Amino acid sequence: EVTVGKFYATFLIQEYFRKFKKRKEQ
Amino acid sequence: ADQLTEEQIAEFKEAFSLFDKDGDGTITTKELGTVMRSLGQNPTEAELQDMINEVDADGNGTIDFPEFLTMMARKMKDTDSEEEIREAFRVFDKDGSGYISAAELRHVMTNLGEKLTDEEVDEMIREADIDGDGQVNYEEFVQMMTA
Ligand SMILES: [Ca+2]
Ligand SMILES: [Ca+2]
Ligand SMILES: [Ca+2]
Ligand code: NA
Ligand code: NA
Repeated sequence: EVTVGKFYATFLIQEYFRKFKKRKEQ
Repeated sequence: ADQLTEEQIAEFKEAFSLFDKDGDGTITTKELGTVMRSLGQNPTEAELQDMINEVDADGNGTIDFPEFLTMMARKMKDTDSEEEIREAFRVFDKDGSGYISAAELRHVMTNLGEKLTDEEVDEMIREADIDGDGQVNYEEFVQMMTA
């Protein structure tokens, strides 16, 4: 539970970076 | 209904490689510690080993990418968009205050988004901190993560 959540939160933040770069461009 | 594209696997590999900083295909306790420490945490060796143990399916003491992918794809399949944001906020809200300081979130972002520039992280924080009080509260985080 807790361990999985820590790894998955990293991915979710990296996903946010990807979307932010897309919105900044288009 | 929960297939993985090539791009999705590459995105999970980017998350894997955040921890596998030497690129040998395994995450060790030391590598996990390097990340957690960079976020200002101080896990013990036993705490690091227990974390590795939850994902290490074959018990050889490290996490490889098939183990990581198994855990990450299962988490994704089992958790909805609103739930995963909620849980991620609580990961970064270390003291359970309902806030992440702007300075803390900037440091988190610089360390988890290794190729981000300072200008980009600044823009992300300015967008996240809607009211500009220097704190990113829960609903501010939800709205930054859903945009
Ligand atoms: Ca490694
Ligand atoms: Ca293993
Ligand atoms: Ca705020
Ligand atoms: Na907090
Ligand atoms: Na960077």
